[PDB]
Amino acid sequence: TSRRWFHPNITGVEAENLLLTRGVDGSFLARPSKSNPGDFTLSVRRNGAVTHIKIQNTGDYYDLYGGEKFATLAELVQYYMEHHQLVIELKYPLNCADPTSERWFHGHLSGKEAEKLLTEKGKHGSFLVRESQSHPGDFVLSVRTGSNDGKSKVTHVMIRCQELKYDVGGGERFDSLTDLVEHYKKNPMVETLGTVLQLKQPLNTTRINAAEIESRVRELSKQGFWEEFETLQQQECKLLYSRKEGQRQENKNKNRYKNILPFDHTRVVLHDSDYINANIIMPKKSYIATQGCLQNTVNDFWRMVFQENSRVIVMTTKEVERGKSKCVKYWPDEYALKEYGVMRVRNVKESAAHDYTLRELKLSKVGQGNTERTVWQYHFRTWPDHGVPSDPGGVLDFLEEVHHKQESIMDAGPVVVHCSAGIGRTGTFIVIDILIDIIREKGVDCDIDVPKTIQMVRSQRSGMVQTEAQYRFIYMAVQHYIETL
Ligand SMILES: Nc1nc(N2CCC3(CC2)Cc2ncccc2[C@H]3N)cnc1Sc1ccnc(N)c1Cl
Repeated sequence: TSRRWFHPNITGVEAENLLLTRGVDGSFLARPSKSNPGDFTLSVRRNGAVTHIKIQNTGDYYDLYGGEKFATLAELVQYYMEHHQLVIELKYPLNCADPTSERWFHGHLSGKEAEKLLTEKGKHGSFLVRESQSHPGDFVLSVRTGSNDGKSKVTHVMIRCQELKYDVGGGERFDSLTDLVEHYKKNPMVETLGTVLQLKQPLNTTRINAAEIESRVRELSKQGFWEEFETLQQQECKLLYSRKEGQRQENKNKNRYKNILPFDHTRVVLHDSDYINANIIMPKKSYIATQGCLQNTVNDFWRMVFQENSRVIVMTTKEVERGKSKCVKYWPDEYALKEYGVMRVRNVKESAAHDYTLRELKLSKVGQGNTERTVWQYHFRTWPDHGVPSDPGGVLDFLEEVHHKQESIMDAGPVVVHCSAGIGRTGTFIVIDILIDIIREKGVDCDIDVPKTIQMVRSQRSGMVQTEAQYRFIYMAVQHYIETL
């Protein structure tokens, strides 16, 4: 679908005027808050007037004031538009023409730099659009078709801006670069002598050699970080997979947050009553991304760990933060034995480090003493209440220990990771782990692609990695890991 209802570069005044002049009753857009940076604003028109509704994100979920909690703004907007009541109606998305957040748009990039990138990083059908230095307000579409043999080339197409409309010198005049690019992706320009200018994929400029991380971070820090993140966010509209199972009446009470649900195609199905709010994550270590246990899902959590042959649990929340319950205690006190339905757990021993507690747990099925296995619970305890850690050292040291534990156990199943909703902190830990894993195996001369890896994880559980602050912290963690090798 589209995410054109998000306006990245708009003020609250510009939004009102846009809704009052170019919209009607039931029209809406979403945008950054200017008065609460890191937060967002749903701007709706009702009775010839505009209401601004605050969306908070502190790292766990998108909290809509007077509404529900959501994994993504796209899942939020799909929920309300599919009247699934906010009464205030989201009827008519008001579309953004600003190309800032398209994968293929490179703003004030030179034709020199453009041609280097396309030559080095481009393949057949790689394209980009950039501002023209020559013709202020115009753009250049550059497309590669096919490094020594001249079997490939770069064609440059001038895009004219005339009275707010865009064209390639003839044919249709479009209201936005996006319209122009979508048209010629569907109906490719052909050259006099036969060459088809296939716009097959945006040029990849996010993949870097690992050694260049410090360099890429310095570039992103002068602001490139915000551009790259909001471009990733715009791609979330491709990940609106079904979560039907999590919406069944008998499964509603098993979700910590009603509208933060596992995708059907990657959910953990419990065999031998089949449902848990948990997804398999495959990047080679694999993972289970899940929520903090509720009182009524502790039994299901242990059925999942047993079934999946999980030998390591990563908990990235306290039980209680800012006086709110994030996760029920699902482990026995040290030396104690508990039964959780058909699953029996002994807490064999706890060891405390600064940033974490390790609990050595023995898990078996009641009735069958031969089913016993050790499950190691790494409980990270120093994650801040607001934002992300100032230093990644504690998280990297933690993950290094988790990695060694997992590697030490023959045929260990996926690593269980959870926070509250199991999308923000959980996503952040899992993406750091996957990226470091690559560098650990394939060495400092390997390619990493942070947004590609996040998009791949977000295809398996909604909204994995919640904030720009987490996105920055992932880059910082990968940089620190590279700097100490
Ligand atoms: N986060 C992403 N960033 C980019 N860059 C960086 C940001 C800009 C587009 C190019 C550069 C720019 N420069 C100036 C102004 C505005 C802008 C942005 N539009 C491209 N794609 C993604 S998402 C992505 C990547 C890799 N793989 C998959 N699967 C996915 Cl979804």
